[PDB]
Amino acid sequence: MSKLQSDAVKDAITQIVGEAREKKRKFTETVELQIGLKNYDPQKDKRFSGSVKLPHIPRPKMRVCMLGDAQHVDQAEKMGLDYMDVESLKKMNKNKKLVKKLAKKYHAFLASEAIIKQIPRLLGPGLNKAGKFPTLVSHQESLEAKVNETKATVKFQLKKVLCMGVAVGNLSMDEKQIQQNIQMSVNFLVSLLKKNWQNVRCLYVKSTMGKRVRVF
Amino acid sequence: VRIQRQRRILKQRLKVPPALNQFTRTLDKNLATNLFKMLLKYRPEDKAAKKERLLKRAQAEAEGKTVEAKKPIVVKYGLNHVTYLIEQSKAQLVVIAHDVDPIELVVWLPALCRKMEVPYCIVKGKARLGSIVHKKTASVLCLTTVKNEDKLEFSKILEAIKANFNDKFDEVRKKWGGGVMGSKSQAKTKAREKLLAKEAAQRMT
Amino acid sequence: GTKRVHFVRNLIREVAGFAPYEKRITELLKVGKDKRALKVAKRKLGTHKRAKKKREEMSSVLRKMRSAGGGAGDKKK
Amino acid sequence: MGAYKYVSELWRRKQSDVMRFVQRVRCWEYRQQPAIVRLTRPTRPDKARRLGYKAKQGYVVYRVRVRRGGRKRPVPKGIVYGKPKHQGITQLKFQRNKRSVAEERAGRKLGGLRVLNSYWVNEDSTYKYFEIILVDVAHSAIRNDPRINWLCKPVHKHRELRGLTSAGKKYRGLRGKGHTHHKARPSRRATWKR
RNA sequence: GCGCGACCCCAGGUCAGGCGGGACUACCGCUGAGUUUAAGCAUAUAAAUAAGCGGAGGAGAAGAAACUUACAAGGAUUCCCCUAGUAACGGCGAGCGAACCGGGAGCAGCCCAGCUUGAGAAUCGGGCGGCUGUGCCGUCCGAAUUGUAGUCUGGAGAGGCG
RNA sequence: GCCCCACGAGGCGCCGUCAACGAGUCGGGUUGUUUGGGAAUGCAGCCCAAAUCGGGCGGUAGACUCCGUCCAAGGCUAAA
RNA sequence: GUCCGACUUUGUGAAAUGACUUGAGAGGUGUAGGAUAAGUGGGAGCCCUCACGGGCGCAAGUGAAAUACCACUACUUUUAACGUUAUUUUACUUAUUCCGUGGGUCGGAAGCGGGGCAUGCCCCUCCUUUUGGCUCCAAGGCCCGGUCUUACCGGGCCGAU
Repeated sequence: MSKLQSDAVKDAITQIVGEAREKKRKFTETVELQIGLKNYDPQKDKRFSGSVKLPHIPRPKMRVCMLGDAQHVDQAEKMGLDYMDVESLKKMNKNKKLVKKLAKKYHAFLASEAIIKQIPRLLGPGLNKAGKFPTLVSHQESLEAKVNETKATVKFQLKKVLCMGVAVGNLSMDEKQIQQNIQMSVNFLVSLLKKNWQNVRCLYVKSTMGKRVRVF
Repeated sequence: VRIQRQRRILKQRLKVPPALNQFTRTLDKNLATNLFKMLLKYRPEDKAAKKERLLKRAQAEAEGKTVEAKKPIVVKYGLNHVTYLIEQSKAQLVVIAHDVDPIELVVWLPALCRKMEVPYCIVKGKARLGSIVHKKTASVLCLTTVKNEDKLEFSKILEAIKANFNDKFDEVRKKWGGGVMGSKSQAKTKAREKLLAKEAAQRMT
Repeated sequence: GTKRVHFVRNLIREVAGFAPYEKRITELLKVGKDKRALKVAKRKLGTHKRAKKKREEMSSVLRKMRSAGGGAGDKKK
Repeated sequence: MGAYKYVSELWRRKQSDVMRFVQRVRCWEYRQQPAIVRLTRPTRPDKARRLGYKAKQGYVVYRVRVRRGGRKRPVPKGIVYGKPKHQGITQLKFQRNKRSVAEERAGRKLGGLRVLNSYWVNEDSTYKYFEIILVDVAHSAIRNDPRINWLCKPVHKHRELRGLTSAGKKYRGLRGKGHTHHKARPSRRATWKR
């Protein structure tokens, strides 16, 4: 009945449903899951037609998020400030193998000698660090602080779905709705000229256990 | 004679818009006649009657020195006058003619009343309404006020329209045109009868 | 039932708004009929396909006249 | 105002609703009837009054029937002697609008009355229909009404045939007001193309 | 049936009155050639002229901006001066081809429709009587609420207060 | 020279709520005619077809953003 | 001029057959990998329950990516809804069109005859009829009559559904 109840085509408001107090009803989870935002973007396969950015979300996710970082020297010291488990360049082989339990991936410039070995493997879940998805910087401490706080990566997918975390279900409703709204602004800014009729064509909010409801 | 007969028939044949054919579903004869009995009191002045009244008032006020007459209560009539009363919500009930040669004129009248949620009624006979006013076409007449004595039976009239249209807005023809044609009805009966005989005989034997 | 899907009054508000937007755009950018044909593709394509084609039919105009004429009556007050 | 506002709004939408329904039936009746039908009621009471209507004796509304189509230039299959740039019968169009043509033809028959203005009351596919305002000069009520006493004036005698009517202005290029319209204003023959 | 009023539509050698034709110099519309010119000739030129047709007056048309402009903005309409023999258009050939501004002449401004007489069609025609009569008054029929009388007309205006 | 037409109606000053502003017309396409008017000068036929915090105009077609300028689709009116 | 098409003209709808909104389904087809690894948010939890314990991740294996769960989502492919929209075919009476008249005897039902069909209970679901016939006359006074108001005078109805 979860599928049946919701009407996709009608345009609900952000306050009423989706990123709201209503989300808490869909939340039964033992852990705080991140709730994510979907958008159906008229778009093409190409990178430049892609909607890609990293924005910093105004209000926190209130989540510690594990990035996978293997680094060396002073970069490794900086890593420890905002990440659970400091790793050396030797240890990156575990991530390379199969293990990919991380929201987004970051490496240092210093580390980049070693990272080239891993590079086919990391690409597949799309978690991979890139200069394209700025996660390679000398300012290692500053960036690790930001991602932990609630800096997110935005990347267009293979079937033109767009994504970013927009809260955890546990947060108050006021926090959740503004976190949705920042993404929408970024989508319009980044969007290519070539794209036709409304870049946010559809916007859905979901929970993993719950159903989705369209919000505009 | 040729054109006048065709006009009613052709109303059926062409698809009739949502505003029309809400008409033709008219107030009952019993309801209509008792309405007119209330209006017997309220009847507007004749040419002679108005002129006569001026002489009476002029004499009374000048010589007698009496303060002015009581406020007159009559039906208000004429298109532009009555429609304004619907907007202001002064009119309690308006009685609308079924007829009227520019049909564009009179489609607005129940439409506006329904929109503003003022009760209205459609009665047959533009002439019948006109007789009361002692003129020609009234088209519409209405009661903005009623006497306390008339008030009880006036309630029945208000109920009357929502006792033939206590309904949502039936917007008649979906696509339909026709209404049944004399030749076609006879043809249809013959065709139906042949089909029915065949169908029945397959089941039977 | 359907035509979009689900509700009456909620649906009407959106659909009622869409039609004069299209009318103003066509008038103020000339052309008319053939520019509408291009325009429909560059539109949402649910209500809009049916609604735009309806403008070149009737649209639903007696209903429109009651609202617009009533609003015109409130443009005198 | 009242229904005046509603009927105006209906008549915008020729192809739709009450406007199509009622008038489609009525134009079929008009074909059966002659090209002279005097009527005592205005079809459009809104646009009667926006072209000058006082209901009062001497005022009449009348229906005119003038065909749809192009132009007819006499002697086809015996076609004109001249260079082929002026060879054409149906290619050519009148430069009069048909609103004015209705006035000229109506005024020809009703020479004892004078055209004020005219308006459109639809068409079929081979006839175009107009209702024309004519108001007597010879009746007393017009003279003793100060809002229409200008008509009585001998200058306005047969003004339709001289194209000084509302319809006659529009086809004469007096539709505009300034530049571009400039070669129409007080006459096309004003400078006389010197 | 007969439907008082009336509705809708006919008829009077009908009551009081009105139209045609002329003039057509000049004027206002309509409609419309070719000779000619291009040394030929069709596009073009002649010409939005001649012929054809209708209609008024002593003048007529026009007429108070859905204008011109691009300014410390001009300001209904007409005609003259100028722009102009020019922008433009044109087998870019022959030729064709005006306006805006500027100056002068003359000057003049307005009412209906679209917000309410609703304490009442207050309005109007006709007959009739009287009258000092392009009219006025009484009286009676009739016209007209599918709207007369009307504030008000975009420069505005309706309310209110003084 | 006789009635003063005034306590009416309108005008002026100030204040409010409004501002009703004319459709097969606008506008456009196409065709013919006409224009110096040139991706259409005016005009007409046919075809399509509006809106009223709106509309039209702005001498090169078009979208975009501005700015400026009037208020049609009713009507009268001397003089030069 | 003629021919041909489109549009107005033009009202009514059948079903075929293209297609669009949504809504609901059977499924999910690129190398190795059995295969839903088609691709997405999301992901240490989803679900039944909880002494406990399981489906699927967790693991196993491959590789660019690994699999739970709730929407959803190309592509293979289909169905109700309101109809929407487009091709053609086909049919009705109101536009238009043709023709018939000093608009005549139309149509439908039933009177009255009577027949054929299974003629059966009449036989409806049907077919002929329905005041005139050889016989160069003739058919006109809506007719005599019957009947009622109505003294006669004079008027109706019927005769002739």
